[PDB]
Amino acid sequence: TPVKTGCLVVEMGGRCEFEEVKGILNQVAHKLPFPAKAVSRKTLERMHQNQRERELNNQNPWTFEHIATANMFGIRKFLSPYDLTQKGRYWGKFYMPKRV
Amino acid sequence: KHYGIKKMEGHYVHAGNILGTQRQFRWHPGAHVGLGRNKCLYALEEGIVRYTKDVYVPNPKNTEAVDLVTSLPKGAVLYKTFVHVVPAKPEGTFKLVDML
Amino acid sequence: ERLEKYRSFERYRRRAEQEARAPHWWRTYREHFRTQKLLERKHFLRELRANVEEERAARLRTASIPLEAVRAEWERTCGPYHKQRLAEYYGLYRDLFHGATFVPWVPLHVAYAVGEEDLIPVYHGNEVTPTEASRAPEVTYEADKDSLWTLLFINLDGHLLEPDAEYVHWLLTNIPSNRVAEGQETCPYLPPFPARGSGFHRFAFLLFKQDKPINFSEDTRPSPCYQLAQRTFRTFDFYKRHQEAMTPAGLAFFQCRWDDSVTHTFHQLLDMREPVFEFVRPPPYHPKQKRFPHEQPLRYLDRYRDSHEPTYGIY
Amino acid sequence: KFTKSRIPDKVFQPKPEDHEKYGGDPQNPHKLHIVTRIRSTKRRPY
Amino acid sequence: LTYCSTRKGKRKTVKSVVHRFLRLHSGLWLRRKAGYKKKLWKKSTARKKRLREFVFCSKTQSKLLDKMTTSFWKRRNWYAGDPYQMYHDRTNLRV
Amino acid sequence: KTILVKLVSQAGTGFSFNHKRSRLREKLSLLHYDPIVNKKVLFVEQKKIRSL
RNA sequence: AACGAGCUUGGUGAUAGCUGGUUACCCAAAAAAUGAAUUUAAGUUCAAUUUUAAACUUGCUAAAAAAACAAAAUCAAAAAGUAAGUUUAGAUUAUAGCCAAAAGAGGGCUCUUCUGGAACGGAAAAAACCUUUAAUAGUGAAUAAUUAACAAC
RNA sequence: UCGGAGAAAAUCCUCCGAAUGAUUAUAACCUAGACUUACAAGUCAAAGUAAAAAUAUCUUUGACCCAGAUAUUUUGAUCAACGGACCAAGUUACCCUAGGGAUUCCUAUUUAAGAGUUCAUAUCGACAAUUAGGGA
Ligand SMILES: [Mg+2]
Ligand SMILES: [Mg+2]
Ligand SMILES: [Mg+2]
Ligand SMILES: [Mg+2]
Ligand SMILES: [Mg+2]
Ligand SMILES: [Mg+2]
Ligand SMILES: [Mg+2]
Ligand SMILES: [Mg+2]
Ligand SMILES: [Mg+2]
Ligand SMILES: [Mg+2]
Ligand SMILES: [Mg+2]
Ligand SMILES: [Mg+2]
Repeated sequence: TPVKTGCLVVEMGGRCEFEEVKGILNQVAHKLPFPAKAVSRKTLERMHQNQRERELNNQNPWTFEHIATANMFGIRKFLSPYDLTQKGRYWGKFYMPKRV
Repeated sequence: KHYGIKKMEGHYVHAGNILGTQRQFRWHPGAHVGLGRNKCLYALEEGIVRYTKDVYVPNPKNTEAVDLVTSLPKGAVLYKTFVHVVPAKPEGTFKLVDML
Repeated sequence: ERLEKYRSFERYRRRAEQEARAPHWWRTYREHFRTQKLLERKHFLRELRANVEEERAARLRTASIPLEAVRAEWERTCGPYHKQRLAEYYGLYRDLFHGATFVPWVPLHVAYAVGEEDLIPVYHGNEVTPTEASRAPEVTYEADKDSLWTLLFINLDGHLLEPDAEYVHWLLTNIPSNRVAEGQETCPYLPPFPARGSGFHRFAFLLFKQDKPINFSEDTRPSPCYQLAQRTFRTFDFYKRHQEAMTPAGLAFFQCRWDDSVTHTFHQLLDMREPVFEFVRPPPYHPKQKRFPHEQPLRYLDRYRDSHEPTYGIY
Repeated sequence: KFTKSRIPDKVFQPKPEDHEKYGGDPQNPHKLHIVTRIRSTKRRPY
Repeated sequence: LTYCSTRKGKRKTVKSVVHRFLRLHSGLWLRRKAGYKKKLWKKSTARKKRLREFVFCSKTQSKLLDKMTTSFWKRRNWYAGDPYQMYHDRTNLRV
Repeated sequence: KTILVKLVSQAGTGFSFNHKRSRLREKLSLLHYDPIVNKKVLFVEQKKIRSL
């Protein structure tokens, strides 16, 4: 079964706190073929919020998207057609969270 | 083989030029355009080629086309693509041959 | 599935043809290429319906109609409009008035008398031989008292030197009411003279309402006049000079070919050699020659030769 | 496949701050360009 | 072919060319269509008509046939009643 | 199988043309155009040419 | 004195689509290793390229709508930046590529498509990555790329 | 060798057929302009003329030479190695010449259901994790 970065492999619910289900889900995640993590509703929300916050408050004038789209530096000679959509976040089958 | 459009829309086409070759009726004969046995499209006049859509009405004699046409919903009619050559010159001119 | 399906071929055809007329986003072939009368009308109908004899003939499919009665009634009701279609179809309004269109309203009638027994009528688009048009035609158009008129007869495409211009045949001016003999003969009557092999020429009769009598001294022509340089005449500019008092109301036109009488006209009175024309089609297209016409028959050489006779050069 | 590229039009729509930075009026635009080559066309598409 | 013959020291014509092709003096070569006499019972009428025609040769084919024949076959022949009298010359040829 | 047969004009001309006939069927006879007579005449089978 | 068939002379300068070699200077241009047929794949002929000369006229980049498709190339009005192009005459060689980066298909290779490269500078040494319009003399100058980077509450 | 279909313009990629017959209203000659194409071969066709008083309808292949059959017109290939030598198989370790070549279970970490009387990690250890190293 293929799986893409960002997918939720398995879901749990009930009258339990995240802390209760933290350990087992993290253990189960560790043994999954790809990197994975255990996230509650709040944590995934916080995860997206931090990503959007990073983009807004970025102090670097230059960004991968602008350079790639405008062909600045003649850069698209060295880039794949898919890179324009990804915007540098995704390389091969790997996801780089720190990349804005 | 090499089936396709020999002459595109907007081209000057002489009397006998072949416009398109087709295994199936991808295009249909229009005005001043004839049909070959192999279903190829050739001009019948010197002019400019045009491709235009128009409603299709079949010969009454053929049963299958009439039945499909009648079975169409009352709301609308089916369409097809037709090929046209717009004659670019007059049939002839009158000139003074002799004075008596 | 909700909509019904055409159960007959005709329903689709009628839908299709109406569909074709409507304009569409996609490119298509067409782009490139009073109350009292109503009440009286109804009353007559009811009487016709009541008539048993009418029913019996209809069910016996032996009934008939009088054409003459319909024609006269058609003239009163919508003959002006149908006549307008023919004038536009024949190009009269574009060649005469530079695109201006006038509905004919006076039921103009013209006929060329053949001997005395019968007279050839001149309807719209009719065919009359030049021999039949040798003498001037009788004109009755039901003017009514007063309301002076001017009758103008011209061949639109008969000019031999200038394409736009046309040749006057006869012009009657200050025509008072019905009587036409009381008109000043500015232009004497000339027989039609369409050149041989020049196709069909369209000749039209133009009737203009005259508010007040105006002397057309400029348009007067010596009688008889046999000069084509003086018969040249433009309707469009002429109507501009008299548009204040001239408004067209009548039409009648016919098509005529060349004829033996035309030979008489060109020689006897016009006193010139008759012009003869022939329809010439353009030379056939042949691609530019190749020094090596690879994969071409022996006929290839004949396509680009001019003379069919041998030549020997130095020999 | 390396192919000719079509730039989105937004790139060539300037911002008010850009005019201040480069000191060019959006009205009364300049007439003639001064263009110099500062890189090589070797290793660039034909 | 033979460029220098033992007896005369001359070029020799390839007679198989002379037996299949006609040279017009202008420089063109004529030929028949291969198979025009073969299995006519299964060929379409239009196909048979195409086969019956006399056809010209290309520039390279003409160049080869020129090499394979000697000058004698390239001369002017004044045959009385020649049926190719008109086709030994080119008319209105701009190129 | 099928055989190729030579149909001969019966108008007295030597004109003939080859047609294909199924060996089980009777000898073929056709109306065909004779160029030497410029008319449509009967062509009657005269000989078998080959077996198709 | 090396016989699956002796030795010598002659035929004989046997033949060899195979290996090897093929002798002064200067200037200019330059393919590509693609498609087709072949007892053809160690070769050849044709196309295609390239080239010399000549003739006379539009070519290259771009290219709206609009069609053709399904709901980035083909076609190419006007323009603009620019100087090539078409045709005739003559002619060989070539017809095994290599590596990098993209898109696919067979499943790291093996193929097909598209782009680039062949430093005397740089990446240590370095055909293929990056900087680099030719060729010069000078004990001048401004620059390009440029293997480096700054453990946990 | 060729044709049909998918991948989709690649493939030792995956399928179906053809070396056809049937059907007949019998389907001429002549001739612009084009397709396809190294060459060869293969397609479509206005106009004109002529027969008749709607085309043939289904939907393919073999050149040249050379032999036939006729009263001019026709016919000859599993030439299938399908651009086709008119007609020729094995074997060589006795060999020769010209060249081109080559010469899955471990082991270490992470995880820990179960084994271990009781007790996960004294000793081991399923399901898995490691850009972790090794062996027609
Ligand atoms: Mg010895
Ligand atoms: Mg030798
Ligand atoms: Mg070889
Ligand atoms: Mg062979
Ligand atoms: Mg242009
Ligand atoms: Mg450094
Ligand atoms: Mg050919
Ligand atoms: Mg015809
Ligand atoms: Mg072979
Ligand atoms: Mg072969
Ligand atoms: Mg082939
Ligand atoms: Mg032994």
